[PDB]
Amino acid sequence: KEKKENENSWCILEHNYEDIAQEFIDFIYKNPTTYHVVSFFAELLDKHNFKYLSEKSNWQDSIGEDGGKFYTIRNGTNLSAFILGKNWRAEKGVGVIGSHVDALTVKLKPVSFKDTAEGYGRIAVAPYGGTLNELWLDRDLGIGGRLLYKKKGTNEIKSALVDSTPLPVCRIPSLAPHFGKPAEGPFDKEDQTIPVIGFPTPEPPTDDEKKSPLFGKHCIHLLRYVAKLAGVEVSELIQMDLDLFDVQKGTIGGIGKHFLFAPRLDDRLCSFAAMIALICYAKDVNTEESDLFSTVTLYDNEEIGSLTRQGAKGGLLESVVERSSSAFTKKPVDLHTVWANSIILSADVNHLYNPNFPEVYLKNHFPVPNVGITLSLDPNGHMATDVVGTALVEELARRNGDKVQYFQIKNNSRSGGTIGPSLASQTGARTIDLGIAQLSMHSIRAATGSKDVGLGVKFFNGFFKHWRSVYDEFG
Amino acid sequence: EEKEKKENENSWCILEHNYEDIAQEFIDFIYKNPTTYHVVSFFAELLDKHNFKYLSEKSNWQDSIGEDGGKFYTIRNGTNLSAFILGKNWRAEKGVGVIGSHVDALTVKLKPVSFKDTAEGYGRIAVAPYGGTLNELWLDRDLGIGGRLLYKKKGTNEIKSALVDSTPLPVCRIPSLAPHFGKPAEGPFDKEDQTIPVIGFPTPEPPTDDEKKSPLFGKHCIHLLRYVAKLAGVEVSELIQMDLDLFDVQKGTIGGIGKHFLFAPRLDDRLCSFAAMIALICYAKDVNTEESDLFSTVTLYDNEEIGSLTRQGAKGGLLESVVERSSSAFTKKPVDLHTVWANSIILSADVNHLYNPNFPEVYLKNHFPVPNVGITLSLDPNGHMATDVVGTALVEELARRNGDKVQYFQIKNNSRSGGTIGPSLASQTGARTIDLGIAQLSMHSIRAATGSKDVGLGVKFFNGFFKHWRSVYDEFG
Amino acid sequence: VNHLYNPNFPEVYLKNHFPVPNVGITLSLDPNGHMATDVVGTALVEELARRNGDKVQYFQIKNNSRSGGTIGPSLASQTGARTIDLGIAQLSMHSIRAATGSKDVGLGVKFFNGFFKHWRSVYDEFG
Ligand SMILES: C[As](C)(=O)[O-]
Ligand SMILES: C[As](C)(=O)[O-]
Ligand SMILES: C[As](C)(=O)[O-]
Ligand SMILES: C[As](C)(=O)[O-]
Ligand SMILES: C[As](C)(=O)[O-]
Ligand SMILES: [Zn+2]
Ligand SMILES: [Zn+2]
Ligand SMILES: [Zn+2]
Ligand SMILES: [Zn+2]
Repeated sequence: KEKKENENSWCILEHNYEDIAQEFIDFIYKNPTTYHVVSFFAELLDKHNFKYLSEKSNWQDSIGEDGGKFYTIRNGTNLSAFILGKNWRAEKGVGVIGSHVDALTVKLKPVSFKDTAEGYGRIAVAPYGGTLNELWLDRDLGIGGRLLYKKKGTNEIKSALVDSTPLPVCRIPSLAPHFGKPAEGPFDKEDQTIPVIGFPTPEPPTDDEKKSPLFGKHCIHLLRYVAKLAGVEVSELIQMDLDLFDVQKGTIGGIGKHFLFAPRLDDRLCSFAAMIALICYAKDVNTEESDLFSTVTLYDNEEIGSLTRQGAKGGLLESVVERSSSAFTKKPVDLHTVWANSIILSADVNHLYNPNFPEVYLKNHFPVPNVGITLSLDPNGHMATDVVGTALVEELARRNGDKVQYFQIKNNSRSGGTIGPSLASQTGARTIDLGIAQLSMHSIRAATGSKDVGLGVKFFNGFFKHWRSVYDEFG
Repeated sequence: EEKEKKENENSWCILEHNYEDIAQEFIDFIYKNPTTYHVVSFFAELLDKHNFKYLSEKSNWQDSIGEDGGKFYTIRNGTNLSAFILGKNWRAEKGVGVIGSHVDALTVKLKPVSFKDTAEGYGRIAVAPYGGTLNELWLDRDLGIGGRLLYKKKGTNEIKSALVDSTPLPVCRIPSLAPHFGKPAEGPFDKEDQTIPVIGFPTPEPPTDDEKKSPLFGKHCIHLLRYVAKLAGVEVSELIQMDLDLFDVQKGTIGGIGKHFLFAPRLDDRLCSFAAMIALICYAKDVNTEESDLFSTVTLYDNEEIGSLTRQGAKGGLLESVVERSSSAFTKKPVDLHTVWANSIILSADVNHLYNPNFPEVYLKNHFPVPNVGITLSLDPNGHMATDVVGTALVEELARRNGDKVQYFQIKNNSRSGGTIGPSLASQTGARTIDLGIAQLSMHSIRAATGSKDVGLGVKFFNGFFKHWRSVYDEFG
Repeated sequence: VNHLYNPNFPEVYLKNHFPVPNVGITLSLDPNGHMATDVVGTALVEELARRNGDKVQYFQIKNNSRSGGTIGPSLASQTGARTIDLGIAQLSMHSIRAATGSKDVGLGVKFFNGFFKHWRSVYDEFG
């Protein structure tokens, strides 16, 4: 009864879109940084019997003839989960959803220390992508991310995740418009959009605290705070990679509750939907009987162009498929044949029609809320989508009872790029760019349809179930 | 029971050095009372609980105030409130101790006709800015709806009003354009065509014959009228008119790594209004009006953000009216109001500007305040503030006596100043008027900041003002 | 090579994130992908330096400035391996005649020699 109720809410089997929307909101709120997001999905995969495999060891002794359910992680921010059926062969190919788990944020600088300014404590930070604009002003900002530490009297460097939520430790204060021209944006990202962390009154550093490699690089108040959050000493902190982020919890909104308002939708929205879809699909997959290879791979650094080891161009997908297939058959695998028979969904959020800016949306080529997944189409290589991929997705949706929408830019407009073209050329596999549409992409707080999380999960679940069968129609 | 009563006084009136509780009450106050109508209603109910008697403006007060004086208040337009305490031994020569503040805040109003046609299925509402809103700070914020409905129950000729509030439901949002689209996504944005709140995306009941009998049918979307009617507990047909705000529903919070800050919407000037009213109530607890020789008031105005020239603003004269009517009813003999006002002190209590360390070039050295220190005097030699040398000296003397700290704000010579009600009240009364307030960051933002101790420190200062202004002003004679 | 502080152009250098002459190797840090350096790489080099007796400096651009890109991101992407962008800092990069510290060549050799001797042992502490 409880297991049947959980399957209905998570996998939208009983037509319940409210619960999955709430779980997405909870997920975003409880996992503010990329590190937290990858850790969330790792814990989720563990609970559904996926086995963690380390990149640093050869997989031949871990994967055998029976295949199974597995995942791996690179850099703590790039994760690939996969299901390998016992009866898989090269000609079956791979069914891939590729998304990104990085989101626009603000990073503490390597030295965050700033002199007090008339008593005000501030921290030196840097934008990750196009942040530190007017939308980041006057927002409640928490602090969180990865601390590296070394326990006193040991040599090993370990990792801890920290999160100030619900405490907003800082805020970037707008200047009152009373002052005139100085209060008009845009504002200088180095000199003007600086987080204000406190205003301390009249303990100084102890001799132990000074033994920290981070002493002098960050304010002692800050060091003590993150040390307390992680349950370690200040002296033990060696380094850190911390974000500032909006601590305003997401919510269902609109007068008819048609919307979901939440931070960091790009692209944790599709990443969540694809991952939940994989878990739902995996519940009814017996890997002893399956002839398929399925994966969701989640990348870092897409917002800065994907050219890092943990981004799409770093090749985790390709490595996973090569290592899995070599261990699985213990014999030479034709990876060119594998990728020639594969489909990659490059699942990245696209743009909902904004009725206040009709002039930038292409007629007949914009999505609306609460309908279904949106294909991203572009004739100049910004998206990897082609005629066969469009037809495949439309065929798949007709079979599974999903609706499909279009996005394409106006000829006089401008397009962003996704990981899709990178994945397509790296593998040689047909790649389809699509995703869950949203308003206000790259704002500190964005919006999508309240049913779109659930509709997304339904479509991706349908993909894993039927992509192979549908693609065989084209052969 | 008795210990809880002592602990309650200690929290609200900061008698045990407890600044955290009063900071939370302020946050709760802002969150639960999003519109000017709610704020005045909150204070009206607070005043009732501490034995202030409501007096209608519409009737003469000669029968309601007698020789013993007492604790009273009145309301104009539901948005302009004056509470006062009149002593049995008050005379014209004692004057009046006034704190004047404003309860209006920058907001977004629904237009008289909010109805917009659906735009590719999107529901939107037609709105207008109240003061300098509908800018980039208003984009991508969770907006609730609330304010005053006017209604007429079926089978009656009584027009009555109800306050409504969607909180916690954000019914709409003003969506920014993604920067991917380029130049169209760069601000500033047109306040009529571009910053329009998106309220829904409905899917496929039509209006009934009874709903069509509403005066507001056709003026607002049927979904909206249904919603506000359900909140008010009335029928759509009964709705006569409405005056509704859009506002940030994000609840305020204590913040900063050492909890030195308070982040909240609509601080200008509900921050000083709250602190002054609580100070009045705290002071009032230990005042026997049968023995007191004082006349004390907090008067809260509307429309200060639009220049105060309305009947419910400072230029409408509620203060002057209250003092004239009360004193006439009190003595039942000729009161010389010119002597009254010549012996009075008016604190024009309005928030001023905390030093912002990221814009040092706009703050005057030695003339800016910092958080968690105390009240800030607003000084200006060109008439933007009413503060003069004697008023500065009075406040500094008051503070030294009561153990408060005082800060300064004045603009740089190459900068520009806001204007408060202070000059208006000074001119209208002829009384010495002192502009001061609790300083804040990001005034006119949708979400501002002040110090976490500053609510309590304001209450403390204003309480000392009521206790000691008369004695201190007597030093200057 | 990365950029030594030029005292005639203070306005383009980020406080606490510039190197000076004759101290040691300089880490190139950038949160927008111009360099491959990450938090673990930073900690590795600092650990390695502490063990070998080398000094480490930082370079990162101001938020309102501009960055060059190195081969680092390419090598990290092509291999999948953790990559650390660093170098010996110089003045007047891309001039026909540039400048560095007179000790910096030797200090560079000493640091790189320490890397080959000890990188495996130090990186094992992160495992
Ligand atoms: C004119 As400015 C740099 O204060 O936005
Ligand atoms: C670089 As993108 C398509 O995630 O805005
Ligand atoms: C460039 As515009 C008028 O869309 O802010
Ligand atoms: C017009 As004002 C002094 O309340 O910003
Ligand atoms: C392209 As370069 C970092 O060698 O100046
Ligand atoms: Zn993006
Ligand atoms: Zn994206
Ligand atoms: Zn104002
Ligand atoms: Zn004001």
